[PDB]
Amino acid sequence: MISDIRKDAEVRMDKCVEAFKTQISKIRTGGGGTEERRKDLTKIVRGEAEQARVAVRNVRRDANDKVKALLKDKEISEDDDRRSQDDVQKLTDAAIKKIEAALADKEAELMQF
Amino acid sequence: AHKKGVGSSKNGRDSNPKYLGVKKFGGEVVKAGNILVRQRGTKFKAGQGVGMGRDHTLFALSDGKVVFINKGKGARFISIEAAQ
RNA sequence: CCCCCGUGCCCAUAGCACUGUGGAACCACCCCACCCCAUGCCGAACUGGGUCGUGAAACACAGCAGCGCCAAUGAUACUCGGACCGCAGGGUCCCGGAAAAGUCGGUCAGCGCGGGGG
RNA sequence: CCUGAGAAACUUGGAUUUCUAACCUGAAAAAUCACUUUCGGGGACCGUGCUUGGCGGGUAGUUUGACUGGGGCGGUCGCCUCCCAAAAUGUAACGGAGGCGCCCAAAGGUCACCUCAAGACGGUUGGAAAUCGUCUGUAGAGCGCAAAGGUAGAAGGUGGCUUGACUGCGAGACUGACACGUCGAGCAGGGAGGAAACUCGGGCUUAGUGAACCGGUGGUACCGUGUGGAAGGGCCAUCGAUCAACGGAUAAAAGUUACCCCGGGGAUAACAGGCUGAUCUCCCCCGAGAGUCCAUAUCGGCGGGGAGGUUUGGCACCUCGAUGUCGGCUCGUCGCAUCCUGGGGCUGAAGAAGGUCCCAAGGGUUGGGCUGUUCGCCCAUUAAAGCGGCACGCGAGCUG
RNA sequence: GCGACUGUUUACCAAAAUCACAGCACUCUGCCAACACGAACAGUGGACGUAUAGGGUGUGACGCCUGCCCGGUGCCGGAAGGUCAAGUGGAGCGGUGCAAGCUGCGAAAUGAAGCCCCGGUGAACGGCGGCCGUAACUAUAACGGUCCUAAGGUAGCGAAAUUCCUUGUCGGGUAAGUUCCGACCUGCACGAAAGGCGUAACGAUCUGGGCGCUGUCUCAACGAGGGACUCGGUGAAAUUGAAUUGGCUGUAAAGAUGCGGCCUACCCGUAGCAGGACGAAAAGACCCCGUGGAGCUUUACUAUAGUCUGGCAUUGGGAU
RNA sequence: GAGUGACGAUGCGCCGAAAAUGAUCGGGGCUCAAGUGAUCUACCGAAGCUAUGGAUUCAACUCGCGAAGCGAGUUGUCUG
RNA sequence: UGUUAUGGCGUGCCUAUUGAAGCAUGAGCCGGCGACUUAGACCUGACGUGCGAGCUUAAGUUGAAAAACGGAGGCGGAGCGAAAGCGAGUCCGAAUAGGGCGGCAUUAGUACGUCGGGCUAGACUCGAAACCAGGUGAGCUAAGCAUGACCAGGUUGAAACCCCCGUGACAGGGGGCGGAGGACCGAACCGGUGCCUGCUGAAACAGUCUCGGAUGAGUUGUGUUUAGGAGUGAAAAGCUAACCGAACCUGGAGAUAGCUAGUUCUCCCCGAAAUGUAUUGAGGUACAGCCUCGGAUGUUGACCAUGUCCUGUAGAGCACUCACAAGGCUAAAACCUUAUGAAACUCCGAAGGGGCACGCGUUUAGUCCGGGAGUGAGGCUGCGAGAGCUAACUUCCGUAGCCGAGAGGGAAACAACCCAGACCAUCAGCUAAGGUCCCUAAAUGAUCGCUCAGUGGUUAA
RNA sequence: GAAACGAUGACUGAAUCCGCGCGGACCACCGCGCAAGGCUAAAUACUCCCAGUGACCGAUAGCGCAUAGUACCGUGAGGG
RNA sequence: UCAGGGAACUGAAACAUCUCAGUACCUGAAGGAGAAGAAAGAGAAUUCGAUUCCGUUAGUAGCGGCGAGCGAACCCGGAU
Repeated sequence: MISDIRKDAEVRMDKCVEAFKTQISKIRTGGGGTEERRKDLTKIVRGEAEQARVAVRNVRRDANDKVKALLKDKEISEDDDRRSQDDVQKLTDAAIKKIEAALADKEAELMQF
Repeated sequence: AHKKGVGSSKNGRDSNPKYLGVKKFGGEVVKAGNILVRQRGTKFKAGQGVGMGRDHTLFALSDGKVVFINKGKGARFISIEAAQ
């Protein structure tokens, strides 16, 4: 059954990450950096990362209840609870790992000029 | 109640005691009513002085000597040579 | 000496397939069929009563090594057992046993009883 | 006799209601009971005694299976098929695939009879399949359902009659540890189908199953506690269990314990060790390609060969009549895959500040905020502010 | 932050965010009360009380408050109807004997409370979701279909400790804050009498910051007194296979003083340190086992105290 | 300018090779090999086999006594 | 002899275990005490005696001195059936098929004894947690009740009370005054916060120093009542005479104890198992397997040969089945050429193996009846497979050897491996493994070369 | 359980000479015996106390004690 | 000894049934002994004859989640 939730989790997750990763490019007007006008712009970037974190947590606090309250109806025993956790972590941690990595490059451009 | 199943699919456990095989071989002095070879299909057909049971059980129709005969696969008859 | 008819053993080193020789005796077709008996429907089969003609066709004998089928010297696989190797995967040495396949070759039969004919 | 009235006999059942010397209950003189007494008040209800069904964890007594590469959740436990093998038999694993808890008023019995899959050429309300026909055809189809054996002289496809899908039996064998279980020639009684020899005691075989007890219902007239019956009992037959945790405690049984207790275990877990090393760490080989040019200055796809054992873990072997568990503080110390220094090579190295790889552990490697942290972020520095061992070094040292 | 407050407790590990409270609420009881102790129609406590009195439950200064859902459960109420106990009572089946007569089986109607069935009752148990979708300055809140059913959160609050997901995201104080205070809201799993939110005063309560001072610290140093040390006097313990009881590297049931090999080492103390003796101390208080045990719970099994109930009595007499 | 250059197969060996209390093939040492492939011989070396002595278990064969029984020789055992 | 120096070799006992010196259990040492019995006219058997048909029970008599009689009962003395019942036969059944028994190799035995064992009782010995009955006390702490006791000092400043303000007046504000308080500070007293000490204490719970309450729901004395599966409980399952989720004491039994530990004199013989099946079973036990003892038998065992039958691991291979390598070719399946894989493919297919009769070099077991057992997870190793990186001194089958219960030599050390299975004694000899420079014995022996790494002393692309 | 008889707690409530109880559901029959009134060593049971014997002990045995239910623990039961 | 009241481990390898048991403990009464004692009895070859006790009958007939396991009485010898 984990092979079913894994997809539904990765698809929806990567679908968002791939989306925001493209939206952040719409913020960059050109060069970025015109006398002090560099940090104030970063404020807009903070929103992209903030909304990203939540989006990655939603799927975790949504797909989990779909299985937790499912294995209680006499269908799936234990030993799968933690198994499902380590499954969403490899997706959540990986996502955040890409976000911070992406922002590291974006910030290097918005401050470059 | 649920919406999945009472048990996990894909099994592979739980076997069965088998058997069959040959009881009496060539050069055996059996008696009337002695099981020769057990089977389920038709590996060894009945010969002269031999009968066939329900589940194909070649038994001794009379006292004699168990002898096997083969013509090269296909069918193997088992005749019994009576003594005296 | 031959040949035909049945019925056996044998159960493809006897099978199929190219072609031929055969109908006098035997053999089949064919002819007819109210009813015995008979077809999911037809008497093609089964079957009753029976010529000539015929023997492409079913059969019967015969030749030809196309294909099937059988198929050994040597030799390798494996290997009981005996003695070892490499971290291991796995591998070898000695004494016997020792097949698949493929090579040569060999065939399309061989052995009876019975009844009918020259 | 048949209907209705009228009656001081009685008069069962029974609803109301009424009264009351029982009974209950209150003031007074010797206000616990008892005399009595005006009484009054309730009431023959209540309460009490026996009994019926109910509600009943308030209390009592118990149950809550097992396997289980620790327990638990889960899954799985009876039967037959293959496969798994040390090659007849047999044989383990929460080892690899699949079926049963039927079905058949007749695919059964007997006797007659019919040459299947599938392709091909040629025709039909057909242009995939079938159907009709003709060639081919070691049968490649079929056999109710699982697989296998069996695989055509048929069990395979049809028809008539039929219903042995029988009672009384079994020489002698298969199999089992026990109890079951399977197969069976021949006997008899009486029958069925062929003309006959004959076949026939369910179904091509293998699953379609359950001891024993307790009781239902037909047959039989063995007991029947003085004799004679009868009640009840016995034997034939057969029915009932989803006893499915299926060789099966009771007629009938779930949880929790961090309030926990006893008997035991390192034939079973967490710490640590150990074996291991998939995962981790790191070294090396190949050169896709980036790197202007160029594969190796640096970086090295795809794939590979080893190393160390500090990580997840697997196995769980000393240790559960006791190997104290994280971290810090204290004390340290050892290895190198060397963070800083020290010498070197190559650079895509001008200098300068670097990179990288090589050699090299003498010695050194700061102070704080947050954090319980190891770890990590940040502050301010520095030659630098290394990684890992040492029972994740150090509690008979401390903290807690 | 928690609770209002003073007050109480886990005599020998926890005094508190416990409990308790004043205050609010639901309910019960008018009788020899509910209720409770009792072998007892004995006695007594409730009360020499008597209903804004008495028991029960929960909740808990005071303030603004106290939403939607009774389907299921329990609670009161109803009531022609469906099932039932003992018993009354009528046809029947059978046994024995000659017969009178004598004995088993079982029976329509009728037979109490309860059960179903209807209503209500949530400051009674309690409930306030699952499947897919996201766009809208500033202002509160999230929609729309598909649903077992009875519903499916109105105010207020929202990382407090309730928010698993990182330190969630801006903000505040700091040189630097995985903390703490404001906010956002995505509340994995807030929330209304298992009460919400708030609140001055109090708390040996918990949390964070600042002021001041300081050997808590950077580093300690010194002084003192009580041991410790020395001699005279008295003289115990846990422990204890036995012992002339090294070091390394290797083995062995995989952590050796005792095995192997190598190396080190005169014999005996006294202070003293704690690495080892898997050092002591409790047959590990964690796990697994034993159809071992025990408390507790419950819509698990079953009696049963108790309490409801028809009949039978101590319980008769009159009128319809 | 009486010699060279390219591989293919094997016997031996070098690099690759980094561990934590001090190191080592058991150690010392060993190439004037005490390393290793093949060849032979001698010796060594178990409580195995052997020798001299003995005891025990089972059998049969000469015994003595009227008997249970004892002791005697023989083979094996004596399995540890 | 006592003692000793030097050499060699030399891992406590025990229990428990696959494996023990073990850093696993047990134990200071000695001493003595300390564990497989007793019983029933019990069952079943081995040895033995007495009869051979065998024998008494209770009791009755002698009653310094002893044994007898007692012949109720009990065991033999056919069986078969469910039973009626019939019988050197009886049930199944109206059949002559079988089961039970008789005859046949013919015991019928019985009673007493000793000894193995079984059953029932404490029933090898030691140990529970717990259960029940009765009883003990609130001189414990929990509380009620009756009656008394106590609270240095200081601070604060309530209502109420006189009076007063611009103002009819009613709510306020001020000064005086009063003394309220689950008020404040605080000693005693009460209770315990925080640190340190103490931790074989001074002490079975405390000291110093802090801290809390200190007219109060306060502290306290005396007397006194509730009880211990019940009381009490400003509620922790707290307390109820110092370990109370059910006191304590005595009895019910020395409860049960399938779990643990221990079980005492010697020698000789044999010699196990850790398998299979069933199990509310999985360390437990039943049946068999395996052991031994004895009675019958007395070569049937055992390996080795020979012929005879059955399998279809290994291999192979294509024309079957599932996948599969390149082209052809066709409107892709098929068919062709070349080429393949395969536990669950197979037309082929061995080794070895298995049943049988048969015998010799052989050989000396085999079996039947019956007594008493233990073991009932087993460990490693090569081989043959599953699991699992064909990873574990991993696990689960098969198989052989060892261990387990076998030492001795060898592999330095080392259950597993190699050589070998130890009756006793020998300052005696030949070997196996393995070695022969020195630490221990034995060629620092020969010949031909390989080496030069010090390889030989954990690895590969 | 077909399960009689006895035995009562609640209810009921015979006969009393051609009577009643019993005899294992019940009936017939045959058979056996008379309750609801009472008393009775003995042969039985035990062992504080005595006397005798003992393949019983002999002072960590035998009762707990060769002289104590004392010393001592306990509030106490009790233990000893 | 009699009477009134009357367990639970434990057994069934659980367990409510039964078992342990009408044992233990408590209580009431009495004595040297008691309980019981002269048959509406057992029971049956139409037998015997107050009560108790011993042996046997019989670990039979029978009871039983008919599992565990419990388990008479008449007749027959005898104390009397």
